[PDB]
Amino acid sequence: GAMLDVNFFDELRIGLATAEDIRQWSYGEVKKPETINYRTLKPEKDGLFCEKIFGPTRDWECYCGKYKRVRFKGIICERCGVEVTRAKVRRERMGHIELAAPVTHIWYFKGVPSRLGYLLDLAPKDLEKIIYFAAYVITSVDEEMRHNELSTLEAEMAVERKAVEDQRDGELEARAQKLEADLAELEAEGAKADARRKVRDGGEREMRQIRDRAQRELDRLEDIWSTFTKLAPKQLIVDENLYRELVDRYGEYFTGAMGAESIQKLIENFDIDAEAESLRDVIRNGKGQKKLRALKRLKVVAAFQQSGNSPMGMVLDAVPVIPPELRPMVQLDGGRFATSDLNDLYRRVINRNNRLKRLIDLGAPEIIVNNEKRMLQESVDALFDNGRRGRPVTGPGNRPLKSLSDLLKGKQGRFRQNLLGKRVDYSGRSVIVVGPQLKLHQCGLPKLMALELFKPFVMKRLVDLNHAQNIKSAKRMVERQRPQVWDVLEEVIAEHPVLLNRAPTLHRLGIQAFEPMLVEGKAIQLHPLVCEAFNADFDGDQMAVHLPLSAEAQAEARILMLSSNNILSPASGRPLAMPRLDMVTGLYYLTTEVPGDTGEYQPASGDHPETGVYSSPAEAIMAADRGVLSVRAKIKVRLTQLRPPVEIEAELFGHSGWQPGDAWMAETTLGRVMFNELLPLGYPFVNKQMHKKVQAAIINDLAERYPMIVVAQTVDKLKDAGFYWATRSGVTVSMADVLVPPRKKEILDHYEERADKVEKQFQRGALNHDERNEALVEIWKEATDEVGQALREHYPDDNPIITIVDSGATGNFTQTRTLAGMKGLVTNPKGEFIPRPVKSSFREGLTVLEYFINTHGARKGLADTALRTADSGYLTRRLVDVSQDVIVREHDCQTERGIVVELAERAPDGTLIRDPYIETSAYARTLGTDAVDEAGNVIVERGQDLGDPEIDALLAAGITQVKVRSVLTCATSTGVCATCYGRSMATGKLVDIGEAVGIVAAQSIGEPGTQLTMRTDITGGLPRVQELFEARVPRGKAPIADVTGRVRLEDGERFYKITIVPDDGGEEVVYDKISKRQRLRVFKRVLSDGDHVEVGQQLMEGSADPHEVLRVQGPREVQIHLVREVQEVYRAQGVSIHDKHIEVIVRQMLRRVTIIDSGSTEFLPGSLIDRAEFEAENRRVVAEGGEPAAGRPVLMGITKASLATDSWLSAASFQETTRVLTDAAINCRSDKLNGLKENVIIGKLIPAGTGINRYRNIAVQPTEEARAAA
Amino acid sequence: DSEAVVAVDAVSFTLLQDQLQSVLDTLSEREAGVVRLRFGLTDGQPRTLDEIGQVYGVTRERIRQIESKTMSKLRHPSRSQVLRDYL
DNA sequence: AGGCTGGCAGCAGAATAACCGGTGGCAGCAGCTGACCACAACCGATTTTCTGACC
DNA sequence: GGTCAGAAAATCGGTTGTGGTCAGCTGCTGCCACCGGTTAACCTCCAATTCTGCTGCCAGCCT
Ligand SMILES: [Mg+2]
Ligand SMILES: [Zn+2]
Ligand SMILES: [Zn+2]
Repeated sequence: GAMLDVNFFDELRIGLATAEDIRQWSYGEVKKPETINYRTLKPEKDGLFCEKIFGPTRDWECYCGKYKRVRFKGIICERCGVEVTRAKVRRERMGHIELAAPVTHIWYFKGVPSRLGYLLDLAPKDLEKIIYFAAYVITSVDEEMRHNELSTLEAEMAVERKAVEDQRDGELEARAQKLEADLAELEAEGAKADARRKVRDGGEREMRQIRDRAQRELDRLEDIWSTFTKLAPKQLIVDENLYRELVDRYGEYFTGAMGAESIQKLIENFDIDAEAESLRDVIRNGKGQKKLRALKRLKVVAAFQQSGNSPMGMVLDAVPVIPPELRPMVQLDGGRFATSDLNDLYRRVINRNNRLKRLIDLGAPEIIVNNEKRMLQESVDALFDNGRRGRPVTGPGNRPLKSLSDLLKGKQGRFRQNLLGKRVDYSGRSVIVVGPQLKLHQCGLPKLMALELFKPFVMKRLVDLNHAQNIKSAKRMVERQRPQVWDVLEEVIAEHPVLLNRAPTLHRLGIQAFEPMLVEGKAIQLHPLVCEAFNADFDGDQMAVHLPLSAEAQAEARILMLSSNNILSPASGRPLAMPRLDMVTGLYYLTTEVPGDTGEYQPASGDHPETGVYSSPAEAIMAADRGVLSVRAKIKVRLTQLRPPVEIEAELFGHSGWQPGDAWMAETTLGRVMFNELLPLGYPFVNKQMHKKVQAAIINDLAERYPMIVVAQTVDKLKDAGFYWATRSGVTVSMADVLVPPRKKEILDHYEERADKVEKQFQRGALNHDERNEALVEIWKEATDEVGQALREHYPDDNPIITIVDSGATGNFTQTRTLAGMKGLVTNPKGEFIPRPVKSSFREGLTVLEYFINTHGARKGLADTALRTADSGYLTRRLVDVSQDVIVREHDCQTERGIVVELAERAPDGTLIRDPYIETSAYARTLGTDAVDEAGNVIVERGQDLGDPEIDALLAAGITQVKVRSVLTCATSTGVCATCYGRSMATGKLVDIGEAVGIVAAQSIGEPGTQLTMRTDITGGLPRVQELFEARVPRGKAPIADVTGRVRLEDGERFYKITIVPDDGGEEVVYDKISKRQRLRVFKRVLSDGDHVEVGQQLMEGSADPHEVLRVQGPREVQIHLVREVQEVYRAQGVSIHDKHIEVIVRQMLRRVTIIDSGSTEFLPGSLIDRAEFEAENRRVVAEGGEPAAGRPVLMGITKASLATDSWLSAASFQETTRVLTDAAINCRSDKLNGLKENVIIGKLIPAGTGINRYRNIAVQPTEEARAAA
Repeated sequence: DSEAVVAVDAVSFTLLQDQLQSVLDTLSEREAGVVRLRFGLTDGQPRTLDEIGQVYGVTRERIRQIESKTMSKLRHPSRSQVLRDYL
């Protein structure tokens, strides 16, 4: 493969580098540990920085100085040696170090599982002892010479042991003669009876230890003969003395060694084909631990066997050296130097290697030479990965040095710090303020930032307008800010969008493209309707401004990413540029109606007519400008330019009232007329009260019936009138607008009596320490609810606080209850409720103890909100990494499969009640089969979008189930199709054929973090979502049934036990150790003994594990279960996600199958392969001879399914960088760059959006008649 | 990185070479060739006085007189303003 | 009589102090140059074109 | 009341002439910077949690 790195790529293949590749990459051998001369600062000869090896430092200027031009190019200076070329070849040329003894790679020995240990079948503790010089190893042994010398050497051994026994009986006879001499010299000495015999007992004890020593040496000789007779390769020999004795007695018949040289010899004497045949024989025949061990060995043995790799690359003879511009020595301001910590590791390797060469060529004993080799091995290991085996090598101040592998791992590595997220030019920050006179496609840009961003454009333009003569004087004029530059800057800033981005960017609407305009100031004036999408307050938050340069980038920022093209949210489809809180208070005040206000229509007669009617809204506005008519009083105008509602239109004009002209009478207020003049001309008259849900429904209906430019202009008009009537609304907070209820003392006394009675009963002793806590908690919860109800019925309907709450602007009622009323109960650092409670409201003022109690829950909430955003960011990262390869590739898979949808289940009395979760389950997805009603015709044909009129028609015709088309059944090969995806929620049309629906789904799921509170052992917040997507076994693991039948309940000690009696007379299934706290499941009735259960009924309360429901009820019912359990976490906090954003993630878990029977085709049991690869192999293999490999479905989480991908470049940048690279190297894996993250790293066009071949190869030319007419 | 390409000196150098090529091309051919070979604007190799005299077939005093006259002609402001702003 | 199956237990890893000799570099500088500007003059036609007399 | 040799202008260019002038080594000479070898009373062993997978280990039916 080429290495010039021009942009013609197809692959990126990683392998295992051999020594003949390393000394073919290198440009020369670095052989001195010198970097730079201390006085003249020039790179030393044959050092780590040598110009002869790594190229010259000065552009086309050699070292000694003999050749100094571009005329001399590629010539070698015959005195000094440097070639003359550029100085950027010092980042592209490597050197190598010639080791005097081989050294093993640390990656293939230490990281579990140890690949050297699996290849050679050596334990890791018996491999570290070899390669770190602690135990010998028999590399080879003779057989037939051993066979006949067994007889000859056992004859010699018997002779030697017989001579040992001869000296032993010499000892026996000598001690006998010594004891007889003691008998002669102690048989006639008058002494004690035992003192004359204790000397003989001491002599016999000396004989006893002589024969003990004889037993010791005979056991030593026996052990030596035993370990010769049981000698084999790959056998460790500890006790250097014993190995030495074997060497000097039996120097023939075997060879032994110690270290990486011995490991290299064992790898050379190794037959991969015979080893693989033995391993496959074991996995075909045996069972258990031996079969599991043989599978785990067969992984790496088959990896080394299938390719053209060799195992000999795991030991090294030549380390390579990274080029000297990637480990620079940079002189600071004032002679301080800075090196990059790799020069110390390379210097230690070079020093120890030179010392080893000196010791070997000198001639030194084995202790010194082996210590030197062990030191060299430890140096190379610390170079490749520091802190892997033993203590990390420290620098000054006791910090660990940064080795080669630490440039790659973690958040500080290359893959995450420089390849995926970079600093950019043409960018800047400021602090945002509110810009409520701007249009929706505009942003204010301060002039001092805009000048610095648009400096090259303004330099070109003020050279072309002859304000300057050239670029240098133009740049001087711009940097001195002479006053022509503003008149140029306005004309170069006209119609040129910029992107505004606010960190963190949780979802895709966090980057939007406005059209700038200049603003005298230093703050970026933002529109007040995009703060919900940006999630921006104005407490000092900051926003970043980028700038698109090329024509494609400006077209993208003008069409795809413009601010007034993204009204609807891509998650649920609700509008995000809807007016919020302040325009909502304004429009609610404008459209509410007050009974009995000024100028109200009254039909009182007998003397005078009605005097409430008006002839036009112009006359009504004149009367309201006088002091006669209030805006919110009921009148009878005569409208002529506002379209009537459908009933009045069909009554008066019937069909075709051409509403520019016709006249009709409306009994509304004047505020509703002024509101309906903002809506478009064809929109019918609303005549309601603008609660925020009513405004959301109006804007959603507008976005589904009218163009997006009309929706944007309507939203701006609503903003203007909302602010103007919010000012005149009289919304202020004072201390007299916060009224306290007048019965709070009576309610608190009535519950204080019951609390005192419960505490008195606890002092009596009729209930323990926890029952009184539960009773007090229940009493004060009832008291809190009663105080809140009294407050709600006491407050008038036109209070400022209750108007703010009731209009949907901000807040809820519990904040009003704690502001006036009762704070209630409070939590603990543990989480339980302190049963005091807090009986004072913040208007009355908390006391000292109540304030100190409240601070616990407040600070715990602050710390939890600090943690939860990092947790949600991690979840979004893993979801993006799993679902990055789901893009839309076709228009029709053309399948006939599809899921069923619940669609408004039946009522018991008999009618059709609408299911509540129908806007996130049935809307916006294409029908799969036709809808046929109770032996009738078609209501909705196959292929329709199934929107609101279709759903209304189906529910009117009275059907309940439809077969809708979903991405879990999309039958295309790579990526989902487009009719299976349904409509895009952000546009309202069908989804396009380049959309990145996986990234949209991942950001839509992971963005409503930080509003998933846990509670106040089943998890119920954010960690419930993480343990569903990771497909873990839950905490409250409630078992499920395995077969239909009758439950035989058994009650053991302190807990339960359930055994299900099958109806079909099958085997009884037993669940034993189900603990006390798991209460029994209740359906319809509690699960009693003798009850009847189905095949997949959950038996207890808790959470069934998703592996078990897959094993029992097939792959469909684990897709029902995962979607249902995720959506009940989001619905509890009032968050809407469509179900097609969860089915994209769920379809990416069940892609793979597990192999149970190999059959005849290369699939080891227990491995996980893709199902599209599995079925394509089975059709090829059972043709011409049927041997089908059998497979079962499997369910894997979102961390296993993104590390077991097909690309080693997308997998290494995710997680476990050292482990992913170290076995992609063994398999010689090739990446095809088909991904969406591999293309970001290497810097080419992503294959999604405007980077696919359908759209990138558009040929644009003028037409025939307009070419001629110009 | 205090020794990198400053991204405006490169484009300024390109415009300087363009302007110098223009002003050298608005002269006589022999004088322009003499100036180019004298200051090494052809291929980066400056040529000697006798080398220019050898390849143009005149004497070295004639060559240096032509060079002095051409240097005066370029130093004249009428040709020299548009390069005077560059330095 | 031990063995190989089973949990059980325990652990790695990832994410959030002098001498002496010698030898080559080196910088400083008179001292051959030797090519080179360099003014500076001095002529070698060269062409025009009056200037001067010729009959 | 007109034609032909001489005189007098820059002009393009060769000579030339020497008058320094600057460098290009060139010894060369002192020196200075750097590398290598040598020293003979004695005294001989170191300074946080969570999850997943792997391996070591001990009772214990089975032969
Ligand atoms: Mg803020
Ligand atoms: Zn050189
Ligand atoms: Zn499909």
